[PDB]
Amino acid sequence: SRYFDLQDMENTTGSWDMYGVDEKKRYPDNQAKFFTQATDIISRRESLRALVALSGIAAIVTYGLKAKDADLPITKGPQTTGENGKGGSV
Amino acid sequence: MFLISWRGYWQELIETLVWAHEKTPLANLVYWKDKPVALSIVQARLVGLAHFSVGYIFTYAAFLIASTS
Amino acid sequence: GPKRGSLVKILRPESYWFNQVGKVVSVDQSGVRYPVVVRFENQNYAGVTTNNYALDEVVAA
Amino acid sequence: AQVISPVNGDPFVGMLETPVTSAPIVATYLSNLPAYRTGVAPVLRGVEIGLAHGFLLAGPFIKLGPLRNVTAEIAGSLSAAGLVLILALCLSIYGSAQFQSTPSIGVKTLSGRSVARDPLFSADGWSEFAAGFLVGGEAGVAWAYVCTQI
Amino acid sequence: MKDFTTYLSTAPVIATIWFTFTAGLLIEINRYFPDPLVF
Amino acid sequence: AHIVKIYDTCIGCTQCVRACPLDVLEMVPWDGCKASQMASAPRTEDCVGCKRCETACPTDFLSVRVYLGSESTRSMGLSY
Amino acid sequence: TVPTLNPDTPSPIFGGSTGGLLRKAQTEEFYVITWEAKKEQIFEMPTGGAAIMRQGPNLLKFGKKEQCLALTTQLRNKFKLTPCFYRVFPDGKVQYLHPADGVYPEKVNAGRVGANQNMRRIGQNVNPIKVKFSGRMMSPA
Amino acid sequence: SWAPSVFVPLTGLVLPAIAMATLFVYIEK
Amino acid sequence: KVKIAVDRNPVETSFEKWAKPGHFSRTLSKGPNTTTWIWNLHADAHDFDSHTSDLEEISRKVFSAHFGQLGIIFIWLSGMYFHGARFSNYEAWLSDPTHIKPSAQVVWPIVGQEILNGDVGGGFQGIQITSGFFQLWRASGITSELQLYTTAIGGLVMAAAMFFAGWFHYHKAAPKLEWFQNVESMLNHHLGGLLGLGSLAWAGHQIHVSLPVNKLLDAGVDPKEIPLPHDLLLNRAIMADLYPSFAKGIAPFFTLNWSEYSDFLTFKGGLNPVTGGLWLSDTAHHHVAIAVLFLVAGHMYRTNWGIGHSMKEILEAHRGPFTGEGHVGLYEILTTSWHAQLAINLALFGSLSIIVAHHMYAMPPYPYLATDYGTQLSLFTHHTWIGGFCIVGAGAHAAIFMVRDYDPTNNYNNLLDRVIRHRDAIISHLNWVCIFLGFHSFGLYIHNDTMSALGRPQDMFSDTAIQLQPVFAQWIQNTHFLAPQLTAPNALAATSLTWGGDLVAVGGKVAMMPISLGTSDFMVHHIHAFTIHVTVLILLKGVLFARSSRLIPDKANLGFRFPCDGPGRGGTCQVSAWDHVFLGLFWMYNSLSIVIFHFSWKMQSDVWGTVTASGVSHITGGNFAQSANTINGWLRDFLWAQSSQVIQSYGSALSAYGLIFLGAHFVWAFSLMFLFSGRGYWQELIESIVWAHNKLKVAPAIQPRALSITQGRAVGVAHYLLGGIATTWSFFLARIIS
Ligand SMILES: CC1=C(C/C=C(\C)CCC[C@H](C)CCC[C@H](C)CCCC(C)C)C(=O)c2ccccc2C1=O
Ligand code: SF4
Ligand code: SF4
Repeated sequence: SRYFDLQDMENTTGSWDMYGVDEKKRYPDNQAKFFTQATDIISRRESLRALVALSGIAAIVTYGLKAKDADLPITKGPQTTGENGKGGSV
Repeated sequence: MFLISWRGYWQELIETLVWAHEKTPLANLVYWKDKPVALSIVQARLVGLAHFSVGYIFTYAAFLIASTS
Repeated sequence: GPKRGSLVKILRPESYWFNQVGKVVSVDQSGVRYPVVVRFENQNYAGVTTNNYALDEVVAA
Repeated sequence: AQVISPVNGDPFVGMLETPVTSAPIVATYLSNLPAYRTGVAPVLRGVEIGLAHGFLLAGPFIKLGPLRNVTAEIAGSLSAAGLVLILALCLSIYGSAQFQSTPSIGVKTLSGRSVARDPLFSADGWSEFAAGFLVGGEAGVAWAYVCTQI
Repeated sequence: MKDFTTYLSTAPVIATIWFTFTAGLLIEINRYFPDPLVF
Repeated sequence: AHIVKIYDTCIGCTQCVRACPLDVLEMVPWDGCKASQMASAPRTEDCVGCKRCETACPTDFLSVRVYLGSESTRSMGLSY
Repeated sequence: TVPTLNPDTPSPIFGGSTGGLLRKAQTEEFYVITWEAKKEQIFEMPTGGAAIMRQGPNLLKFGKKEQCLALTTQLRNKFKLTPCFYRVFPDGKVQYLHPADGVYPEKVNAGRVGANQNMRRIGQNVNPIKVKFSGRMMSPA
Repeated sequence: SWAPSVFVPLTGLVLPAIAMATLFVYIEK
Repeated sequence: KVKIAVDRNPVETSFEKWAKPGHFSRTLSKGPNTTTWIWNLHADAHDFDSHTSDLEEISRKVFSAHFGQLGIIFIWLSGMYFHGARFSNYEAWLSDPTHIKPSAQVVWPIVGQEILNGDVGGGFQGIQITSGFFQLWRASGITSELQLYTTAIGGLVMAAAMFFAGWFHYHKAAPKLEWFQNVESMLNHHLGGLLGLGSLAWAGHQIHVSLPVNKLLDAGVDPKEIPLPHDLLLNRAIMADLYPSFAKGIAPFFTLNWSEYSDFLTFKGGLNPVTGGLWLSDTAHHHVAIAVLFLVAGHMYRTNWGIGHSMKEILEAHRGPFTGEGHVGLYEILTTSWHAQLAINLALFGSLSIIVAHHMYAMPPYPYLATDYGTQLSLFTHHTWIGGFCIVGAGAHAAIFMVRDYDPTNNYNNLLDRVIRHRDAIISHLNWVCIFLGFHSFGLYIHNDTMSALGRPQDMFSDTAIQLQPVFAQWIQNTHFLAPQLTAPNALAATSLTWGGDLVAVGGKVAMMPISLGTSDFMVHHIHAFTIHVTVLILLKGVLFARSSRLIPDKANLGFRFPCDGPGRGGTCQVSAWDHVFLGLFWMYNSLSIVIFHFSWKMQSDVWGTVTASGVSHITGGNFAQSANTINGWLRDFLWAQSSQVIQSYGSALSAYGLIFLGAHFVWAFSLMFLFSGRGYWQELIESIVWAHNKLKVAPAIQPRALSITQGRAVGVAHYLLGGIATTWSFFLARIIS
């Protein structure tokens, strides 16, 4: 009934994995193979800063540059004649 | 806010938040590199002053221009 | 040192009573550096009416 | 008998084991989720988490958006595909800083024996998660607008 | 009443017995000489 | 960590050691003062800089000084 | 004279509080306090809560040395007892702290040479132009 | 509409996006 | 054995201690060295716990202090009556309520102040009052001034008696600790005598004086011509004539034939159509029931006979699984700590004063109350405030208990212990919920402002575009108007017209009408709930960690009231419980300020106004629902537009409100000097000034010192509140009167 042990250096402070059960794969034989092979080329961390950044800008610069009333009210532009100012201006 | 209320409140606020994070599951799996701390006194001093001045300037500017125009 | 109860000006510039008057309580006859124990009527910020000074940091006037 | 008790015996650890936290259930459900699993390689976890948020982000940007009163679901589609790719920057950049030399977790289980450390926290760890959050996210977004639209 | 008079000669009491005097004086003078911008 | 110094105007009344919350100061023998003792700061890596020590000093001017310096995990009062 | 041995002894009665240990105790330095309580009497938990002391040797677990010296001064003043206390590291090492030389720091003990002790009046410091072109401060001269 | 369709959203997002990214890594590491 | 215990002549009654300022503490008794002394002696004047450790002496001090308070309050009540008798329009007001403005203050003719005596009616020149006394007086059946004079003289005597009482029960016959601890007896006597016999005897006044005199006045007969209220007693022929059931006397009472008293003891509800106030008959029956309830309630607790509950028993009984030992130990605490009791009592009083404001808002209980918009706005704002303050005070003292009285060794308590053991979860969750609330309330207004600025009204949060309907509230309103039919059959109309229909109006003005609830109301309520949650965050954090935290474990030793513990630990500014109360006051002010603004705009836009050809013109034309959805709408449609009458109040009777308008801004801004700065600057300033004095041999002996950090904060918050509140005060009253 003593929580004070120098040899037991991990139980002491309370670094207990609260719900970290060490169970087997419940994940399927056919499906785990579908999604290992499919998500193995994008795996590497260096490739993400090359793909996600540059292809992500290519996602903004595509759906960003593609200019009419159909989708937004600015590329629509002014569809009426200019209004009169305060100092008799155009 | 930054001028009137000072550190001790905010740090203890943070003090409970930093416990709160560390025994929140799923979120547990994320931890900070840089320990979260309250801004200094001198920091609070500057940050108040800055907000105050910016607000001053911008408010007047909007008034000055909109009224004169 | 100065005679006990004599009115003495302080000449230590970093004192709260600098160029001010105090009375000598007792000058310790030993090898101590600040023997001249002075007591004043008015306190400092730190709620203290008394301090110790050296023989070159007093002048009986 | 007290419903609430000290943490796995120790009363001098910052926590209280309520029937909310520790119980017969909750300890079985949270382990069933992708992230908390210990024995699995770091590829399949990220996909099971990453996909899910692609559907939580998908519903939203359809019905509340600017083109809610009309391209309403095409509008909501790739916008859910976005918070995916930014999370991938956030999670790739989160990873870029932290891990320089070896892992760091509570090594043991509740039983207390020195179990092998997880790859959840490592140099090659968060990479495959950050990849899982991408391939899961981007693909997982597409199926909230192949089912609601197409 | 040595004690009672020392209290009446306390700071907050004197101030008040002084201010009702120099207030009245200025209200009084503004009555019989109303509205001055000279003298 | 913070710097803490004791100057020779110390009387050795011991209030600054007795006041500290983190045990930075101690009393040592000396030959300068009526009390035959002086204050010392051998543990400034544990110093927080809360300035109780200064508030406790009777000397004029104070014979303990705390110069707030480079800040470490202990000096920032962290338990997390 | 010898510093304290570091044995296993039972901590006093406590239902548990949220104020206690966290990630810092696991990957940084946590702190341990030791003393011999005579009877079972209650004490204020410095990280919040009521807690009953037990007879014989009692040890507590804290993550900051203030939480020791708040308690120790609460154990030393109230109950009139005398506790020792020292650090811990996460690889299994210990640092004996207090009382460092058996004697508590307020009353004098031989063999504790003076550190950071300037031997002049403070106004006999030099002006901070005379400490540029360095990595030095205004007091150390 | 040619120029400001490109340069506004790049200055709005793509400049702060990689700035907050590459300055974060400068801070922590 | 509950019994009368007293000490005989504990303190002599000469002026020996008057002449010695700061006698009460050994520290201050030594006299002043510095000017700080002066402040300290006023700061700690009533802080009896730090003076002495003896609970007896403290206990004797506290109520004698309360007899003094009650004396003062009587003298105050005496004041209003006398002026209402001597310097008022009331008789003129008792003859044409609609066309006379209530006034009970006259200015003297000097220094142009004469202009303040405004055209208030009845041939009288003066200041229009908004206290609501004139309606009280009509409700009490007061008909002539003489009566007001006599009530005034009585209050003065009562003031004398209370002052006597307070000297007595300290200097001749001071009760013993035992005494003060008779909680069961105190509770029983206060419930049954004070409240019970109070509302009973009042109900006597109402049934014998109020009800008859009111009917004759509402009939329209000249008040001078109305019979005097004692002749109603000795000639019941007049009472029989007014309500028939008096013929049968007190026989129906004893015989349980109470249904015959349905003449004057009703349950009709709604408003009296001729006066715009609740039926006095409903009120008489209300007080009659309430008296019985309280009377029987006051016989719960055990005293000098076996029968009755013991507080400690009920407390020790109530325990369960999650809490451990539960309520155990609480009795002993709440019989030994004044602070704890003060903490409880302030929370519930405060809550009470706010519910009083609302219930007085929704159910005007006095004649011609509803139609005196000045009075109604004044009373609701007032009572909403004092409540505000009292609630913050509850928090303050709770913390003071937590620091000074809590001792687990001597007076253990587990509920408290368990609360302490998980404080981190509580505060963290409150933090979360508050950020939530802040975003989803303020954020909505910012969103609206942005959409409105960007030309997108169809995307706004509003009845027109976005709908956020208060479905629950509408349900409850639905249930309230249909209740008189189904769930409360004997009730004729609704409790209030703001739920039901039937728009009742008096003198061409709207007394009350159904209040519509839309998106704008959805908004403001959630703002409130945000503000309250933040205030609770600050104050609860303050009380729970008053003793210790992760930063300062030994905070408990440092005190309740103290500035800091230095620049160490990174910096520890505002760690104390006091500082929490400090910041709590600002958020409270914030919350309460939006409530009363909510109230005023709501009332002028959706409720109040004039009644034309089968139709209604509101004061601000129902702009609320469309304007209060954006910050710009408050800025312009409320603040800017409404401030019109205050800003041009010059040259009129209302000019004092313009002066106070500016003065309150002054004092508000003036607070910021104290709040933004620190005494380090000020002390050095003072060094130079002191030089200047010494140079001319005019230095004071009492060494001039800058205020403490704490005093700087106190002065700051005080001037901040006073400025803010006084500005809103000058605003509303000039606005609503003009
Ligand atoms: C100005 C200022 C001061 C200095 C201001 C002081 C000391 C206020 C007190 C001044 C008054 C005028 C002194 C009271 C004098 C007596 C009433 C007697 C006067 C004699 C007759 C005229 C009645 C502080 O002490 C301070 C402290 C902390 C934060 C901010 C500030 C701050 O802003
Ligand atoms: S306080 Fe000043 S004097 Fe007393 S010991 Fe520490 S240093 Fe020497
Ligand atoms: S500063 Fe606070 S901690 Fe650092 S030494 Fe002086 S007292 Fe001990």
